[PDB]
Amino acid sequence: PEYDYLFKLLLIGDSGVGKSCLLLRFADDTYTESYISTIGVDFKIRTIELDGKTIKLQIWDTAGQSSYYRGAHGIIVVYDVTDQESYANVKQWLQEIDRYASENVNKLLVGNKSDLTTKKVVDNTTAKEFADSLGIPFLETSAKNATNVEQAFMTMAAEIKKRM
Amino acid sequence: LPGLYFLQAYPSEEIWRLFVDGRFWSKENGWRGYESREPGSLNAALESLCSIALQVEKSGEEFELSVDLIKRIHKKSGKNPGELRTDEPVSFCIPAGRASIKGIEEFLSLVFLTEGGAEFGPGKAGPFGPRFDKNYFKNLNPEQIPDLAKQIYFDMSKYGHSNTNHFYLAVMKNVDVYLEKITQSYNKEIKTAETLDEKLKIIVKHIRMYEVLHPFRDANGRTFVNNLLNILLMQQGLPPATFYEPNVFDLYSAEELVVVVKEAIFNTVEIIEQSKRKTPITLYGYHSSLEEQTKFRDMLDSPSYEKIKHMDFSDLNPEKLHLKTQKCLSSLNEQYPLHRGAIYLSDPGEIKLLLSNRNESQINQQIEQGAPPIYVGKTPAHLAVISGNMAMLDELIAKKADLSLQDYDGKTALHYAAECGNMQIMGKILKVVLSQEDAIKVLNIKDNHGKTAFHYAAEFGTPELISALTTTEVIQINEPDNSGSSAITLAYKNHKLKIFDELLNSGADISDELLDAIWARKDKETLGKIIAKNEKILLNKEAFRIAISLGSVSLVKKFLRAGVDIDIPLTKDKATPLMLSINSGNPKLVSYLLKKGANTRLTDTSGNSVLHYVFYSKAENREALANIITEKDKKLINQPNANGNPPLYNAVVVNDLKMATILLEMGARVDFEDRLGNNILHSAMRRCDLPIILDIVKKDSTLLHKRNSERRNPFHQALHEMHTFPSSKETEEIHFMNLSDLLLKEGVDLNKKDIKGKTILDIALSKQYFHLCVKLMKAGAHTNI
Ligand SMILES: Nc1nc2c(ncn2[C@@H]2O[C@H](COP(=O)(O)OP(=O)(O)O)[C@@H](O)[C@H]2O)c(=O)[nH]1
Ligand SMILES: [Mg+2]
Repeated sequence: PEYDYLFKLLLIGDSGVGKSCLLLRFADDTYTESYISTIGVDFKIRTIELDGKTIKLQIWDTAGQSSYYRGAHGIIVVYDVTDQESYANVKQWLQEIDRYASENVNKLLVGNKSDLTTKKVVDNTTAKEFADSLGIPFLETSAKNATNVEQAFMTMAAEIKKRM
Repeated sequence: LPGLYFLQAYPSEEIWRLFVDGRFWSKENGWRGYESREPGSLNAALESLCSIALQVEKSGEEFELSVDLIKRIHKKSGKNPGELRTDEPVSFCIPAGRASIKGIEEFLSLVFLTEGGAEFGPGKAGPFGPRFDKNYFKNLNPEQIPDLAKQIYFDMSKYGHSNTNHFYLAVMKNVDVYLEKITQSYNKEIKTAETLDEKLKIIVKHIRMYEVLHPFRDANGRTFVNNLLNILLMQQGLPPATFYEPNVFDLYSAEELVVVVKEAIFNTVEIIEQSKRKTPITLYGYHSSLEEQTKFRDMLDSPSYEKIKHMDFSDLNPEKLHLKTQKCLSSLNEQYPLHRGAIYLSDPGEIKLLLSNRNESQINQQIEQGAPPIYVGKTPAHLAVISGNMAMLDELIAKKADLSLQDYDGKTALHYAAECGNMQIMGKILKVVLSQEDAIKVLNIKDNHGKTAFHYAAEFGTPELISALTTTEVIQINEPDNSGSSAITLAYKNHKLKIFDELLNSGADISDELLDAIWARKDKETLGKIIAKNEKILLNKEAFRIAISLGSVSLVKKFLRAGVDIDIPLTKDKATPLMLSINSGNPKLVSYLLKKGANTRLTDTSGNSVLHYVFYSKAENREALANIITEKDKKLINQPNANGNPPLYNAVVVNDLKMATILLEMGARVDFEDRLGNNILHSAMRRCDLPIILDIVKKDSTLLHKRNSERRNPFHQALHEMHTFPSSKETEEIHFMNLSDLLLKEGVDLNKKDIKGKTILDIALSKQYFHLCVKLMKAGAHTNI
């Protein structure tokens, strides 16, 4: 195989923010309005060439229900911009990586559903202010528009490459 | 040193049973399931027990329990493995059915759990570790413990007997200390050991605490129970332990575990004794078909065992061993011999004798908690039905044994008769059930999973069985379980086709939940059978969706034959059929809907045209779809009123230049701008990452700075926050080919932030200076204020 890094990534956040929609838009480069559940595949893979170096990304999606979920090199904490409660629970998600994962692990805050501008509750700068207080990179994304989806995973790939 | 004659004597054909749990054999076709799970894992686990067997015999030296061996056995099991745990959280779920009131009292009584601060109590699962509603270890009064034991068993049980409300995280400090003060404490009491049985009590009491500590990252069970316990058993001339449920060493009392082991001991002896008889073997309702038996021997491998088969044990006399085993296996008979009868007995003469003059309170006795986990809650009927002991079932039916009764799980005799899928024992049950007055009731009993007798028969069994269940005229075919899965729905998910066809042919009302399962597998044909056999499910919106999304032109044709509007909104976001036809599937479908006169000029909840939906499809099929749809309409300029940017924007942010170009080539206008004031360039600033387009777009129109972030370049640097060092030469290089263009168009160079930041302060903060900072300053760009 001999592929440069083979990173393990993990999308976690309140059920509905679009962890699945994000992954399929990154992996299969598609978007469907419903959730297929990909017959509980439980993960997705994509190989990306960053800094003239071919990197494989093993990306795991959080479901509703042998402890493989600690293995991740990076965790993308997702929230819904159109759901205040989904951003409020981000704090508890950030302290559930402080417990059951290495503090060396690379974090990234993603505000999904950026395209629903008409129904936006969570403020850009408020989230950035919060994300920059903890020294975490922050990006807003739309799995629908596909806006910043590549950039979201590219920054996370680069953020760990640096430290790793 | 250790006897281990039993292992050699153990029939080499069927020695798989030492490492596979008895609760699987019935449903998982013996070892198949364990092979399917992890192939050659039992071959390594058998190797791990037989490679340690050779290493504890050649050593000699009256070998005592060593920590360096307790590690070695985990190295045979397979961040590094075979190493002790240290500040690594490892938790797990344990049900009420693997617990006892006295076992809880022993679990809470262990101070080293309370001191170590091991999270225990109820709560739901999390992606990494558990999340607890209460913790029973923080501030625990050891005078509350006895009433608290029952109180938590009531909580564990009232949620479900085989379900889990209660998780347990192990102590994450002093692992190497606690393990050593037990390993020593075992060598301390094996000395004190006076009675032959008293030896068996300290072994389990020690291997319990070993299991409760949960040091090793993984494989705490296979190392401490399937291996270590056997070694300790084999050493005192007791056989290996062939368990049904060996995962009770968490919340089962020390004395209660002696029973579980003695049972597993008796189980092994039974395999040995039956193999000599040359009688067919059927324990925990598992028949061995010649196919499975013959397919094993050529796939057996595991040679470290093969050498302790071709080994001489003539020096030791076996009959000195037999008289020793019977001493501890004479205790099992007295307590619940009817239930144990249902598991092991065959001879009707012996069965009839046992049941001779049994009272109605004794014949319908549900074993209470504390007893081994298989028995707890079960009438002898239940066990008789489970293990397929028709001989025992006949004599219990002859005593008019109550079959309406249900175990702690909520399953009746009829439930297990369906689940285990024996039509012959199911037959004997029905005849008795129909005789009762409340038979219509008895039949329609739900377990704690909600699933009726019929639901289990659909998920597992044959159409002839289902026929013998429907002939009754229960007419509760349509009812769902607690999960909301109908009889036919469960049947579909588990690929029970001939059953599913019989339930479909029977015309069971279709459930929305099933159509979503058909979507996951993308099963076009089964929907084709459903729409054919039902032939009024074409009104169903969600059935038309799955037909449009992946389904053939043929499937969709049938829905327009039925005749429902071609522009009916049929998702949350009010998507059209035509819109959903683009997302994925055959472009022949798109062209058909357009032929049928499908309205091109509609907008979903978010205002996105049909041509927007092209860019929700994989980039391969994007080019064809865009051409097919623009042939009919040629209104691509149409855009989400919500934002106000057309597909050219969609094309930029997916980085699909091929579409971004073809669309501009199609004379796509560049007048547009989102509500927040951003132009196409604002998007094509960095995302496009190619100057060829940027040249051709700037040729058309003038860019305009908006939302206090000038043009694209000004906002470019505000969006590159990380500025990765390896690509920082590439990042200060793209802006070269960007700016030598901008300088032509005399960018005003205003403030480029709402906090007074500008192009020169940002680039200075960005540390991309080497290129820009000077080239801006030369170009006359004002320094930061
Ligand atoms: N408008 C809009 N809806 C989205 C977006 N991402 C996800 N959704 C919606 O979220 C729902 C479920 O998404 P899913 O990925 O399953 O969420 P998860 O529970 O986090 O996996 C879908 O029905 C989508 O309509 C987005 O970028 N824009
Ligand atoms: Mg999901």
